[PDB]
Amino acid sequence: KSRVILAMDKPLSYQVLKEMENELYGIKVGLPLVLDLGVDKTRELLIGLDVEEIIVDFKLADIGYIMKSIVERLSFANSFIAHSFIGVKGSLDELKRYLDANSKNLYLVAVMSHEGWSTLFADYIKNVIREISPKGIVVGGTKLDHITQYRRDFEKMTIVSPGMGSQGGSYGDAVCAGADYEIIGRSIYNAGNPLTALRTINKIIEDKVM
Amino acid sequence: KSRVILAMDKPLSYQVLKEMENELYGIKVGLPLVLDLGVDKTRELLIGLDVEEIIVDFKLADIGYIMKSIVERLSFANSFIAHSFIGVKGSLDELKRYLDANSKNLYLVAVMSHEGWSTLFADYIKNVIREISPKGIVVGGTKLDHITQYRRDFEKMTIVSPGMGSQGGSYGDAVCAGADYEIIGRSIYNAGNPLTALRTINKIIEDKVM
Repeated sequence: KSRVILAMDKPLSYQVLKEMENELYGIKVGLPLVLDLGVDKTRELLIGLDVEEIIVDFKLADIGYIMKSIVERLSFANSFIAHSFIGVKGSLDELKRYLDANSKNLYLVAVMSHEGWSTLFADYIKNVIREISPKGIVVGGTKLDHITQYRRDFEKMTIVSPGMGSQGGSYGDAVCAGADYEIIGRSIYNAGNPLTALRTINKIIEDKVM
Repeated sequence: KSRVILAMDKPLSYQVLKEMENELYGIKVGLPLVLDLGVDKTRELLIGLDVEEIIVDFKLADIGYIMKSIVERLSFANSFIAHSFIGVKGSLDELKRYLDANSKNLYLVAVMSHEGWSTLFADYIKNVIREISPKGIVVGGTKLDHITQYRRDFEKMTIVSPGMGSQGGSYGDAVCAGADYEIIGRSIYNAGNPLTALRTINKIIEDKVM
């Protein structure tokens, strides 16, 4: 089975997604897509797809009232990504209660892949993650050391890792470091043949994993 | 002149906004609105309005490529709010270059109003703000001490302060502490008569300011 989550930050056709459906673990929908296609067209695009997870990633980072106002308009999603750094009281606690009541999963951003991401607040972020107890956490694919350490610190958590391909991540390295799934965007959706690239990347990963 | 920025996180009619136009400094457009009305309807709503600033607040917090992909679909806006905590290299630096080239202002989130917002990284966030040199910064209206201190640390910056009304901020207290404008949402858009409430709040503020 595939370990890839498609970061659909540019539109792909419905027919393409239907082939990918059984060769992806999930699809991660971002603001760039929702602003390109619009909300209605975005929902239509995702309807028939049989993937384990439809994740909405608007990198949620506001007070609870606002984060809840956002996600209630995105009920087609199974899961949602929010930032850990915003903290618990009056922000993530309120969102967690909401998602729990509405049968949605929460993934929290722990480490990002760009150089500008500060390492300085790992302890704070880990504490936030411990209090909230999300389904999963996002640990950057350029940040292999942190993936292994987060895997150590959170053995039962789903770990998802973006930054594979364009941002530097060599396919399968994040999974080998301890991630469950790799989030891949441009490497697929900007390829000549997105399905072919997904199949090639899947092959690379299942070789590395083994 | 008004010191109020309307946080339009729920739809208000075009006619209402036209009266407010000369009694607001700006209007802050969020994800809740864009997801409620949709993108096209949101743009239409904002077209004729004569306010100093149309600010889009999606609390931007991603890598540069993604933040740029978001804001280029929101060109109706004069200004954009992003989080400081995401850092500079490969995130805010790339967004700043983009906004500069496209004649847009950047406001960075420095302190939020909820209890869960950590105070621990004030130095890091201030450093990020110093490197980027945004038009403005967002300093929570419940966090009066921080407003005065940020005003001290950044004398020339525009300081905008949400959290007035529902979240606790007593109208005008943020301006008196050193903020330029107060961001107000529910107090206005959930009032029986939103125009009447804006006028009353404006009166309260111009009394306090004096």
